[PDB]
Amino acid sequence: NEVLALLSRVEAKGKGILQQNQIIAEFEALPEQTRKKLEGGPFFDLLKSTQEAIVLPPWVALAVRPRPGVWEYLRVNLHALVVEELQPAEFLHFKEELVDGVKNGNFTLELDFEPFNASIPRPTLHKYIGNGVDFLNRHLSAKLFHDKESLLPLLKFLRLHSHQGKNLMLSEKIQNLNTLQHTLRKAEEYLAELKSETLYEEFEAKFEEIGLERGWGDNAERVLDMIRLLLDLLEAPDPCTLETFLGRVPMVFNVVILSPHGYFAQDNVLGYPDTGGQVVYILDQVRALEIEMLQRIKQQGLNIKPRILILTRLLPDAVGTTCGERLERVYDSEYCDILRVPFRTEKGIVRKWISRFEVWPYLETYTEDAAVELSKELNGKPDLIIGNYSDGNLVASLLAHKLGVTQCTIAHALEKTKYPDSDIYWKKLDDKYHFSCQFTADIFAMNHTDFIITSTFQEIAGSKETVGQYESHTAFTLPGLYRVVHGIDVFDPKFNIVSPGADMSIYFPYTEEKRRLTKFHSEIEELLYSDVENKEHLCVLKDKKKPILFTMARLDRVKNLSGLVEWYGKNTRLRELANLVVVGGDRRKESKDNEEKAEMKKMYDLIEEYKLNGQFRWISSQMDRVRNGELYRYICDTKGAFVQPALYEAFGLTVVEAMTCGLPTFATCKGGPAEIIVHGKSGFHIDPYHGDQAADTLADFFTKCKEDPSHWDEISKGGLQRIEEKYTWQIYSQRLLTLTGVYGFWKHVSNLDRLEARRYLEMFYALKYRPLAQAVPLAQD
Amino acid sequence: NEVLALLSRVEAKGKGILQQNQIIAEFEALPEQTRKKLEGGPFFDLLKSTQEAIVLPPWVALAVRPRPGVWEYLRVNLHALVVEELQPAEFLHFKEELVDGVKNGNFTLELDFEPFNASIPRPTLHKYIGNGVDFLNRHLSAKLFHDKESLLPLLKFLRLHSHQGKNLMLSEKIQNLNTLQHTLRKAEEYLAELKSETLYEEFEAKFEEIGLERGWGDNAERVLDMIRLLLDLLEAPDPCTLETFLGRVPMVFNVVILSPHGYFAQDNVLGYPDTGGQVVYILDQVRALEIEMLQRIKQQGLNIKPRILILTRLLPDAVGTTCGERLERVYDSEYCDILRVPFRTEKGIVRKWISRFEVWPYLETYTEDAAVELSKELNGKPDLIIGNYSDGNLVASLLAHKLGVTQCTIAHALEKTKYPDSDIYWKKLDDKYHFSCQFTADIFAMNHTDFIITSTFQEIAGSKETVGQYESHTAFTLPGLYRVVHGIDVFDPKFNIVSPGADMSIYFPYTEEKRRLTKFHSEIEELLYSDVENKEHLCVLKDKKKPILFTMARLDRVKNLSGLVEWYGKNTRLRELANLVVVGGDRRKESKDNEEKAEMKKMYDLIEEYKLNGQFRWISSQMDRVRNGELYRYICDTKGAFVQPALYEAFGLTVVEAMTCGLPTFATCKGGPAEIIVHGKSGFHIDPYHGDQAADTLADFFTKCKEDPSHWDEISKGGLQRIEEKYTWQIYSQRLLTLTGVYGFWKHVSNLDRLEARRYLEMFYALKYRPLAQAVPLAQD
Amino acid sequence: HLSAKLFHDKESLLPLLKFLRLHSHQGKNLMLSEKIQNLNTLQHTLRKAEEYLAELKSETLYEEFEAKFEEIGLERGWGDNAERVLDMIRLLLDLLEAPDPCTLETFLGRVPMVFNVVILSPHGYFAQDNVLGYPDTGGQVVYILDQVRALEIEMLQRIKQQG
Ligand SMILES: O=c1ccn([C@@H]2O[C@H](COP(=O)(O)OP(=O)(O)O)[C@@H](O)[C@H]2O)c(=O)[nH]1
Ligand SMILES: O=c1ccn([C@@H]2O[C@H](COP(=O)(O)OP(=O)(O)O)[C@@H](O)[C@H]2O)c(=O)[nH]1
Ligand SMILES: O=c1ccn([C@@H]2O[C@H](COP(=O)(O)OP(=O)(O)O)[C@@H](O)[C@H]2O)c(=O)[nH]1
Ligand SMILES: OC[C@H]1OC=C(O)[C@@H](O)[C@@H]1O
Ligand SMILES: OC[C@H]1OC=C(O)[C@@H](O)[C@@H]1O
Ligand SMILES: [K+]
Ligand SMILES: [K+]
Ligand SMILES: [K+]
Repeated sequence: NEVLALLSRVEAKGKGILQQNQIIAEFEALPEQTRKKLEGGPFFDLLKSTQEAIVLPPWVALAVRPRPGVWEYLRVNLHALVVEELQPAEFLHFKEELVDGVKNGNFTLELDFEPFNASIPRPTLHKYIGNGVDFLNRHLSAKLFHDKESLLPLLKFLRLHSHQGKNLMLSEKIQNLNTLQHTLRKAEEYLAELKSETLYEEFEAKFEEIGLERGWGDNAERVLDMIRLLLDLLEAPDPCTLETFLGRVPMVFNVVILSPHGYFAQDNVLGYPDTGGQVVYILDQVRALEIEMLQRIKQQGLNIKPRILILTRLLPDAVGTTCGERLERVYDSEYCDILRVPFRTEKGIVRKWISRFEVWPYLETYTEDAAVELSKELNGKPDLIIGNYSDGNLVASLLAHKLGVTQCTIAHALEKTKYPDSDIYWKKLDDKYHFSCQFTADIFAMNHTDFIITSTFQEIAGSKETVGQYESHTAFTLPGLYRVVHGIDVFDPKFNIVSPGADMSIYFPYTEEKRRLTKFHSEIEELLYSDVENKEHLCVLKDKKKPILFTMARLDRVKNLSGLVEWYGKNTRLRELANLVVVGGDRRKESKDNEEKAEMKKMYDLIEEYKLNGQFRWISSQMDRVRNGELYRYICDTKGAFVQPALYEAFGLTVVEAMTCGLPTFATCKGGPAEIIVHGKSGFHIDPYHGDQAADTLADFFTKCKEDPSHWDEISKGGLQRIEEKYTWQIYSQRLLTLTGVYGFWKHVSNLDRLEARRYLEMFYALKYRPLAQAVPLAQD
Repeated sequence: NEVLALLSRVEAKGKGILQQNQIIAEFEALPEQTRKKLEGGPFFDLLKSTQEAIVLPPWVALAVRPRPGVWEYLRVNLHALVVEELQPAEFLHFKEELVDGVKNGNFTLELDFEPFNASIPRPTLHKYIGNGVDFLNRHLSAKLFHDKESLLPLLKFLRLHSHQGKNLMLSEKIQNLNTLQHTLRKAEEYLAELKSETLYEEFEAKFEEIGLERGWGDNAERVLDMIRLLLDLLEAPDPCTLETFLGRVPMVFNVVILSPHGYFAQDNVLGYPDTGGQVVYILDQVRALEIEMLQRIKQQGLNIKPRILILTRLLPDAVGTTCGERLERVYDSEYCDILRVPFRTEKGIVRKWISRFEVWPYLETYTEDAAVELSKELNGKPDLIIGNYSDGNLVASLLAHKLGVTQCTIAHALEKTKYPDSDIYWKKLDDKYHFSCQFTADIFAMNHTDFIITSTFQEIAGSKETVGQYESHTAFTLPGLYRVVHGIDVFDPKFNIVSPGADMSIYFPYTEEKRRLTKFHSEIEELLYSDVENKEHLCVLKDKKKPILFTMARLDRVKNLSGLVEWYGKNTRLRELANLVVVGGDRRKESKDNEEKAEMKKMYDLIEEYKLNGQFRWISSQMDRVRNGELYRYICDTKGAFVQPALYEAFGLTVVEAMTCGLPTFATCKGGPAEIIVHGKSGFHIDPYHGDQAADTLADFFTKCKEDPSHWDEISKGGLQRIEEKYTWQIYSQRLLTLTGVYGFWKHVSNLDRLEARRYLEMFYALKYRPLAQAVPLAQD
Repeated sequence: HLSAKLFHDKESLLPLLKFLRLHSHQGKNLMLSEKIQNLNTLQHTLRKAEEYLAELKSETLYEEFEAKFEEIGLERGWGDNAERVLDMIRLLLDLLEAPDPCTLETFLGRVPMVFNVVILSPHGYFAQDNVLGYPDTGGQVVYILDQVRALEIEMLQRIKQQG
């Protein structure tokens, strides 16, 4: 039936040459179509699952996403009955024509990682997405089952394994699978007799003779399960055994964590440009991690002192902060230190703060210096290196290569999703955002790392209707630069979802009075309710008795706080039900940041346009997490809500913070918060793209709550439970240390195939990144 | 020898910080040493296998070459007993350090092709160097043996195989090994009944029913052997069967040869800058190749008209030549044409000749234009593409990539060997030679091609004492640009030695009188013996009865004609015995080539310095091979000899020409002629680095010949038999076409592993070659 | 099939090494000595041997180089003279590198192996005269008599040629 499909198509052309999201997609076409739709049926789905249509005049190219991870591309005539199948490169061809006027030059670069990944097969099942360590365990387990050449790497691994001059596991005496099999069995028999609680020092003497070094356990009971696991791996390997053994072998002692950009510190930084949850995340991470490391070290019978170093930039001139000092102890830990190294050039060190978009030229030299410094602090090399965001992941990759260390990366966000069509439009965006440098770093670190941690499933594969953050890096193009035909694969065994949490000492339910910090209420009240207008707070709240609609964030475009302010301003119904309180930007000082500056001006104007004085209180960055905990609980007291109107949010720690304090939450459905909140149960989703519907949705909530206050309680409890179930730090660290064990081993087994990819990546860095980065204009002191 | 060994190192530090070459790095050290040698002990063996030694402060680094293609690097302490093994990358550090003062940036490019080549096992045997098709034959032979997933590709090959819309071998009626097996047997039974001479047309009707298309053979007999061959590969594959069948399948019809630089023509060219044996080789090659292709096509029962196209630059302003016409029939062929295409920029075409060292920025646009043109000429696409030298290989690679055609490359020379230390010292050489472009292209094509042809073993692996031309490319560095850790491997199965020849109608023994061309004797005598001095010839021969010491060649630095002149000028013994005649340079015109100009100035000076008038005749470029043949023969008449005093010579076609006419030849021991000539038997070696001995050797030969004239005749016969045995064109074409058969099929089997290497090279071209080439300044018309 | 199984499989070559390693007759060792425990050493030894031999005149008798070979792990049975010892060592190198059916057959054919042969023909009246035509006594007896004569000649020929 061609009279119909041509209906939609002729409507497609009516739009003119440009990109169209499924946002528009059928919006303009199928629903916006005349009642003649009468479709359902075939070709409705094909269009329903269409992620984007690139429309140029004769043709429209369609990218179709049947399942997460599965993609087919199609060209169909604007006027015709014809439908042809595009190869990914060919569809990327369409995009390039839409922008440059021409497809990229014949011999212009195609990035393809697919042929480099043929080492392990790949899962086709939705269940292994973000689950890759499970798949890997099952592959290793099989590859290991009665293969002498397969088991050897394990023996060599345990044989060479050591820390700070001291030998661990097997000694040099065990040279072959037989001797090992024999020693284990002999050792098993000896211990099987002894009392469970016998300390390793008793049988230490005996073990050393037969070739066993320390780290099997603190006492005989533990050592026995350990030695039995290994006998089991040499006999009949299965995944649970494998994972347990590898996760248990003490490995991680010295950890190195990379976060170069922003002002990274424990006080008076939160909410400055570039300074946000990534800092909050890491500080929570190290503490949870140190606790777990000590625990492990002890259990395996070791006295080793751990060290965790967070490498960031030293900022000499940032005053009111500790950013200018080389070494800083992380609060509430023995072994975690922030290590700070300066950016520098041939001219000497660079003093001023630099935006995260501008740091690229300094990253390589930073890697060199960082290597020297961490090497002065550590005893022995790093056992694990974790990259964070783009610059951190970049540096993390170089260091891991340099030092021969298991690497992990964490994106914390991927700009390509936050700035829609920033890939295809990169050129016009480059003087400002330098996304050519950044998308290069990302693609690079993504493939270079050993394993990857994400905060949610959606960060990888998205949902049924919409594409994930990484998934969107599978096929893209930067016209005039290069074309990524397969840049990453959602099914990659290196992806692991491990969810973060909020420090439970800082954020707890507002209902526990014993724990409420009331010593903060005077300050909070001045902050919320005072009549003073200054750099700390703008306008004033007329009625202190209303519920408060609250948000807190860095102030930039994507965070879209000026959007919220507008939605709020237009809607009389909502302004009547609730006061709007927004924490963002720091007005105490001169903003050096582009987006922030821009956003500040919009805020001012909105205040005048919608005459917001008396309903609205605009607060400066709140840098003390302890008082913030209380602030959230205070919002609860007023029976209000948290709202997060980001155009895109990669994860959203404040969403978790609010829910954890019992504050009912309305969060953007674009990005992580879609997975975090279960609509109508643990909170509500709103669409930043329809803000008036958002404001009405909030007005609705507050109206119901007024009629039936128990409505409020439902959501509050809903959120509280959701957090308890999904996001908390206890499991995280154990999960991470286990992945490091398994991926660490897999490194040596898979070492020979990754050799080509290693060289390919080295060249990409050298001949693509470096030149791009050197083109970025230097900061001038 | 804690005493003795320390002692050599002693002298070593003497020469200071510098390059240590075997001659220097031994001849000085050990022979300028004392009787303290007593060196028939072990340390001398590793000592004399040292190819070069990097002299620095207290360390000296040694590259050691026990056997051809086997290298180990190490560092010894200048004053110390300690010697520590070095990785290839580390050895190359030293060189980088000795020049720039620092190593290359830690993260700057390191090329390693090793991991990309693992597809096949590699021969460790000297015997397989240059023999790789024999090796690939045994790999495929084995991979093929009772493996179904293995045999399918061969069936897909034969089924898909067609030319110009005409099906060949198997039709679509054969979908699987079972039916193929069944059909062949059926065909066999039928054919064995018929008379041997039965033409394919008779049984064609039947063959088409059972799925057999044309190309098995012209008669019953031949069709029978081919069918039996294939049945064999389905049953018991062996290397000989495999090779023979693959060589027999009609494949090569359209052939494209790439030779952009020089003035490429059939007359009024040879001896111009850049115009040389490459032009000669190619013209002979195509003729030989056409005769074989026609042969094959006939034998396999086909009427196809073949085409061979030689692609070169169109030069509109080169007068006296055919170089400005687009299409030129090659003398003595029906199907071979020269196809010229212009260089151009956005500004339009570029008219003026450009030195082979400067062509780089034009090649990519050249490739595009050339694809358009050769597409107009060919009916169907190229079945084979052959690259020639650096530019030709660069373009051939782009083409084969673009058109999906089997690719061969032929180096014809590798400048890195011709210009010692031009890699390490490349930077100061670059404004003139652009070796950064060239070496990049060479490494690029070298790894990109399917198979490589060389003219001699030495060209690949050299000798026991000296390093091969390609081999010298295994590990090197260009400080400040990049470093090649493994760039090529002498044991690579793609290397094939296929030796060229001299056209036998042009060059033949001086003793066959019926054939001598006497009508040229008037001209020749004027050339050598006349008293006129002009741009055609300089100075004069006083005594017409002396033997002549003859050389002919392009005039450039490496050809070292000026060296010969000096050796001759100094040596009174030789001047007395013989007249020196040198053909090189075209003085008829004003030289546009740097080295030529430089070299002319020296020649003039040498004439006056050594007062060469009356013993010396300097002749301008002799451009007609027909008379040239007679020229050689005329030298023989005088009982003279040929001398090739090159500092390095990649092959030496003139050596073959000379030997083929019965002219006793003295050729440089550096490069190819070392293999061509067997000293004392088929000719003599001379060392351009000791020139005075060169002149004495010549002197000795002439002296002995004066005493015993049969000495001359002895060497003459040596040369002739030598040529007869090794270098002739008859075997060449068959060899080439069999290689295409075998490497063509290998393409389809090995396709998946070379996919990784394909991306690596693609990225290397894009990100390394293009930027370099775009930096070479353009010619200005 | 052997040519294939043999191509670049270490595990698959070991059998060949062991074969030539144990091979001996009447207490005298043949081919490889006990000195060679692995393929790398054999590779190296065969290499060294080839090099040494290539220099000596074709007609040089084994005893000359017997001393050296003994040193490096090479026992007798390679050939009578240098020329033949050379060809045989090359064949073996070839099998270690790129095994093919012709080379395998040729090398295994040439290894001195068969010395004592035992032939079974129990029934009939088996003899050289006054037998043929008797019950059960016929072409089989004729066959075996011709057979052994021919065999003996070839065996002597082979034994001599292998040194
Ligand atoms: O003015 C501010 C702005 C942000 N934050 C904290 O910074 C983190 C922001 O993390 P999130 O993931 O929500 O946003 P991000 O900045 O990382 O994109 C949360 O802990 C906030 O409570 C804060 O304490 N004061
Ligand atoms: O003035 C000259 C110089 C060279 N030749 C021919 O050019 C070829 C030179 O090839 P060769 O391999 O000897 O040196 P190349 O120029 O390739 O380095 C030979 O056929 C020579 O006879 C010639 O005919 N006239
Ligand atoms: O009276 C006889 C009968 C048989 N023969 C020989 O016995 C052999 C018979 O062998 P054959 O293969 O013909 O048949 P077989 O007896 O072995 O079944 C031949 O060499 C005959 O010459 C013979 O010499 N005299
Ligand atoms: O850590 C979570 C946040 O961090 C940093 C970002 O840019 C946000 O989009 C994320 O949600
Ligand atoms: O290959 C033919 C000639 O071409 C180019 C050269 O430099 C010579 O050495 C060769 O012999
Ligand atoms: K150990
Ligand atoms: K076919
Ligand atoms: K033996």
